[PDB]
Amino acid sequence: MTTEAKRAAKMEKKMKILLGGYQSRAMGLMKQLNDLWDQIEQAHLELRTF
Amino acid sequence: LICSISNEVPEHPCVSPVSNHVYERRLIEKYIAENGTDPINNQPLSEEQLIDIKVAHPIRPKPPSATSIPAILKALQDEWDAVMLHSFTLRQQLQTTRQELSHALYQHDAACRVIARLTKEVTAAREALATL
Amino acid sequence: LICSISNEVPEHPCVSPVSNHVYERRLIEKYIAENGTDPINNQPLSEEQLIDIKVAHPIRPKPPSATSIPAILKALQDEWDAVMLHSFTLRQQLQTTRQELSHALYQHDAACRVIARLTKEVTAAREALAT
Amino acid sequence: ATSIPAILKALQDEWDAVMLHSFTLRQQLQTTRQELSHALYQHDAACRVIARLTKEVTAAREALATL
Amino acid sequence: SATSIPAILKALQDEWDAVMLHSFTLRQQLQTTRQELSHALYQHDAACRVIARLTKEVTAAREALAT
Amino acid sequence: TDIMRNEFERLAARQPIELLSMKRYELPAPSECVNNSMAQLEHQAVRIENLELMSQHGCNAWKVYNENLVHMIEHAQKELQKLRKHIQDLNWQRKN
Repeated sequence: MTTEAKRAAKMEKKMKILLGGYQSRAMGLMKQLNDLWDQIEQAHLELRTF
Repeated sequence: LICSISNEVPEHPCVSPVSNHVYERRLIEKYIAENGTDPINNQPLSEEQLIDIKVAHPIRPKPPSATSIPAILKALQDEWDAVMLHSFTLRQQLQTTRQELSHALYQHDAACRVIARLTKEVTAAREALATL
Repeated sequence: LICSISNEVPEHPCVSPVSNHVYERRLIEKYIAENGTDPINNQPLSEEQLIDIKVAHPIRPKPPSATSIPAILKALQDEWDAVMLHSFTLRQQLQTTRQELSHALYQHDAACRVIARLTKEVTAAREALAT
Repeated sequence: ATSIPAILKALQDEWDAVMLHSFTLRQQLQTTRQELSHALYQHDAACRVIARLTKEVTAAREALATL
Repeated sequence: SATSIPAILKALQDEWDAVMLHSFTLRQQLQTTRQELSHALYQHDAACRVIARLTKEVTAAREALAT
Repeated sequence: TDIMRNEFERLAARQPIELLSMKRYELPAPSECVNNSMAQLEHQAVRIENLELMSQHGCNAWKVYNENLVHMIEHAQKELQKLRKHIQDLNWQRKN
């Protein structure tokens, strides 16, 4: 628990510093994709309307 | 993300329905006009057989993340399937230690009967010689 | 890039040859066994008819706080919460839509009868000016 | 029965239905919205028929009345 | 079983909680069986040094008996 | 049209209550606990080995999956345009 979790916290905080930035980067992209998928349907719906 | 024919980032991806692989429309179109075939598997393919990449339909998706329920379930497989191999490292190493312990305790049990006889014989030789 | 059933980002996408649409293999395999036809186009489709499309192991990195503990407890719990509360909310969205459609049609009819009633009214009033 | 590996297999099998249910529920959701949209548009379109018709009918009255 | 689903959450929690200890208990036992094996190897090689001195006391006795 | 899964899922959503998970590992207490200790050790090992793979594994993939999400996004907005162009044409036609 001491040896491993100290390594884990070091591995985590080293990853977190590099990857919390890349998480934020990823999250935004995901959100954008989701939004787009939402506009896609309204345009398909309106296409089939018109 | 890539086109398999050129190696560029395709600006109009169209997926074929004979060898499942994302090709760039302008590149694959010329490949079909050369000969009606799929470049990878060399199976027959026409331009109408090729299909552009699309939004699914009406169900909204979200990007592939650690939260997502299916990605979280495939994660717990990795956890257990790795821990199952961790058990083999200790089951296999236990079968060597107990096998060396079995031969060690047998050599101990075969030897200590000879220590008991020499402690008898060397003291019996001292009991015999000192009396004379 | 997504699946056309669940709204996933598929790990092993497979395309059907009757209707060019990418589904995640597990979800399309389940539909064919339930009723052997394509979900979107309602065309005849079997498990052998499907064509797998290379994905080269879709990127899903394992979080920094990844252990057997959160993966068993916190992550797996959230996944069956998110499956449960979505499909229940999705079942709520179906019925509403149906009702809406019905009432829309109902309202629409009433206006048609007004127009038909006023189409006889107007032209005969204009005709009377001509006479 | 109370082991472990098949519990995850069972968790997959029940989710497999969850996805199949959400699909058929969404199809009818959007397919009904097309009827809703086409109706509301055509309703207010057919509504403008009346606005036009009413004012012409009205013009026929004062015309004939004053004549 | 028909089993309530909120309970199946706590089962999977308990089963991972159990397997974590069933993996732990099997590793500390491997370390102590190897540790107690190493204590036997010291006694094994220490005993065969003690036999060499006991053979000398027998060899010294066989010389004195001859005289 | 699902098995037992649908009964507990619909009941969980209707009642508005999520099934309780293992609230045990985090708290614990010093001075049964020989097992709980050995479970902790193994857990930590797994995390640390896993964490180490994840940083390096994560570092390698920390951005390789982000690139995939940009290829996925741009495809949706191309369809937004294709739909935009058809409908506009239709409207123009009607107007004319």
